[PDB]
Amino acid sequence: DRQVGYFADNGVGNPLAIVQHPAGIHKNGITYVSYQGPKEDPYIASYNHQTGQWQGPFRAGISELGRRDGGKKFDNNGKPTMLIDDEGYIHIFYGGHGGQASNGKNPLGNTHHGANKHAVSKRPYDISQWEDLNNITPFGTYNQAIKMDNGDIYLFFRHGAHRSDWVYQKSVDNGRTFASPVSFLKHKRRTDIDAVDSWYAWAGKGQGDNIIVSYDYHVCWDGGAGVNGRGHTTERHDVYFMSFNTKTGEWSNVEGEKLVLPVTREVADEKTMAMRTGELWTFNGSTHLDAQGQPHIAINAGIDKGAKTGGPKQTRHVRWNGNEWVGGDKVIPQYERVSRGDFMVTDPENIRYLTTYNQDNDAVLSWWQSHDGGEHFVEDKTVLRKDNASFAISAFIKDAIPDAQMLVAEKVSDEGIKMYLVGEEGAVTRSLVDLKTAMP
Ligand SMILES: C[C@@H]1O[C@@H](O)[C@H](O)[C@H](OS(=O)(=O)O)[C@H]1O[C@@H]1O[C@H](C(=O)O)[C@@H](O[C@@H]2O[C@@H](C)[C@H](O[C@@H]3OC(C(=O)O)=C[C@H](O)[C@H]3O)[C@@H](OS(=O)(=O)O)[C@H]2O)[C@H](O)[C@H]1O
Ligand SMILES: [Cl-]
Ligand SMILES: [K+]
Ligand SMILES: [Zn+2]
Repeated sequence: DRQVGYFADNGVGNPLAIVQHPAGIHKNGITYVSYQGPKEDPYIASYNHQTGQWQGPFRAGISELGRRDGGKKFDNNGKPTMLIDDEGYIHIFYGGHGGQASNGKNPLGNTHHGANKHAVSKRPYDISQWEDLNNITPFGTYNQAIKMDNGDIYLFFRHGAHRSDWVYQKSVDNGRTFASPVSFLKHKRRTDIDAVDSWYAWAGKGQGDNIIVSYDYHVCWDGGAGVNGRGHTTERHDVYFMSFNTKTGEWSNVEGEKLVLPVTREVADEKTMAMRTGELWTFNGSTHLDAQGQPHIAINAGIDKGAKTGGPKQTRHVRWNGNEWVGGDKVIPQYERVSRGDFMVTDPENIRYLTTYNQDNDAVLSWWQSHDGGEHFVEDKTVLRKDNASFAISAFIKDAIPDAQMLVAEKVSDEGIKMYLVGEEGAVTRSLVDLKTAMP
């Protein structure tokens, strides 16, 4: 037997992403981790930090996205999101890419395929057996699950495919019943161009009873519209910020001005814009408050090179300094390829990304540190590096301890993808004999 760096070897497509978060959660010395496995089904494992023993991975549910007739080989937009409720049941949200006509008429957007799903562990703190609840709307993409101190659960998602509002559904009974969706970002026809307002949001905990939300805007072009009829692309621009007080129900911008829901593009441009990116195309990151309560934002952006996705995009850091939004500088200086990363912030000046990037054909995951509020980052220790690969990463694990902070997927082909749990220094190893016994 020997220790290997990966805890599973069956990921497919993009098995992780920052937008489906938490992908893993730490509680009482156990780190729970989830990712997308064969047929895009959600898999979950756990690591017991005191005993050194892994459990799983176990399949938590059955995704429609892995059983489509044709189309893209892997969809990936329904990789799993995790939450542990106040009774210890583990919830997995997964499988949605906006539903389809068989689920009903989507009242808050359009559809594509794959009904959004909700599984729960049969017993508290036991990841081995699962049951379907599917008590949320099937018209969902991009699950983001937040539990407040009183146990209330907010599930944020897009209520359909591109041309849909973003919403949350709230549960006060540990995820067993959800209230109807509440729209907080509006999709609608533009009155100036042949496009629909569309959005991508990242919601996470703020301080107290606040939830904070960063988002970029998608210019959702009609077919044949746009410059020289380029049609529908992934064109996205800019980044915005607002806050949600879960005690009062009210939303506000960084200055505390209250917003009427759902927020339209026109109000967002007036009230919640954080950083314009000009002609640069964006891919959203995440947001976190510093120790003075001021929001920091990771936003990826890059030059449009004419591709359907524009071109490669690099992570940039933005922050509220108490009076104005500042920043926009790249985390990795002079880098022009693809980078992604999540960050931690303490004092407003002190920001650390764990970021992935490529050097030649190799994948790198390393820490980058700023002490000047995000204008300059310097690379510190490398946590994982793999030749002839690229990394998909999770957001930082909820309540992470130093040994287990982020999940990584070593993309080589689009199946058989090795899955890693990494900490300050490197991977949380698993016995190979144990892994082979457990797989799948
Ligand atoms: C649901 C949409 O239905 C139709 O309108 C159409 O098929 C559309 O495709 S599109 O014209 O290319 O936009 C469908 O949209 C896809 O699903 C997503 C959605 O918003 O519904 C989108 O995916 C996000 O953005 C992608 C760029 C990303 O894809 C990864 O990253 C890149 C890249 O940066 O070049 C390329 C690969 O597609 C993939 O590695 C998605 O990530 S995921 O983990 O694969 O899910 C996701 O973040 C997007 O609009 C379409 O892919
Ligand atoms: Cl990119
Ligand atoms: K990502
Ligand atoms: Zn679109």
